[PDB]
Amino acid sequence: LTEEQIAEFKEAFSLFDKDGDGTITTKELGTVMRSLGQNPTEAELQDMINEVDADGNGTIDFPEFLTMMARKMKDTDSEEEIREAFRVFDKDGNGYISAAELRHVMTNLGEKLTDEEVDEMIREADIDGDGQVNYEEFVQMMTA
Ligand SMILES: Clc1ccc(C(c2ccc(Cl)cc2)[n+]2ccn(C[C@H](OCc3ccc(Cl)cc3Cl)c3ccc(Cl)cc3Cl)c2)cc1
Ligand SMILES: Clc1ccc(C(c2ccc(Cl)cc2)[n+]2ccn(C[C@H](OCc3ccc(Cl)cc3Cl)c3ccc(Cl)cc3Cl)c2)cc1
Ligand SMILES: [Ca+2]
Ligand SMILES: [Ca+2]
Ligand SMILES: [Ca+2]
Ligand SMILES: [Ca+2]
Repeated sequence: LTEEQIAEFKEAFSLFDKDGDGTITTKELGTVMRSLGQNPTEAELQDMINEVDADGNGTIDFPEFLTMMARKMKDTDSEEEIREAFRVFDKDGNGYISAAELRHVMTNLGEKLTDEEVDEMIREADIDGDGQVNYEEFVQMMTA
């Protein structure tokens, strides 16, 4: 386990934890999912959270979030949701996520990232070196 993998999980947690209180609620999960073209019901949001909510408190904290990711890395069923996430980042549908597309999507998600931070994200996910993130590279970024 490296500092960087922790920092990537932390970056992902803060994207869902909109108010920074340390827990992800159904409302925060719901607003992030709608920003990615989804429309989950109140019942689906509660069921999604209950699957990963180890205690009964109804919200996801940082350890639960990490356990959620470790289970999903062992269970290779969630390809569909990664494909659906790819569709939102790849705005023009050409098979590549450009830095401009990532910048636009992160700004939509209420994220104040510098242009260098956006570039860093593209470069870290980029495997072939073309300066863009194709589907295969997006999968590897999501699943490690
Ligand atoms: Cl060991 C390990 C470490 C990290 C990951 C993933 C990840 C993906 C989704 C979730 Cl819910 C949690 C973690 N990961 C890689 C990078 N980022 C930060 C990343 O941001 C970097 C990024 C790079 C390239 C591209 Cl094209 C998009 C993004 Cl968002 C990001 C990805 C997905 C979401 Cl929903 C939120 C975030 Cl902040 C997280 C997986 C395994
Ligand atoms: Cl943007 C996004 C975020 C997560 C996923 C997948 C996933 C699956 C395997 C691996 Cl190794 C990495 C990621 N995943 C992980 C967890 N959930 C369940 C649920 O996913 C909801 C979801 C579905 C589709 C899309 Cl496009 C986005 C989301 Cl957030 C969820 C996500 C985040 C939190 Cl904080 C809590 C939950 Cl319960 C899905 C796909 C797209
Ligand atoms: Ca919160
Ligand atoms: Ca909890
Ligand atoms: Ca594109
Ligand atoms: Ca590439």
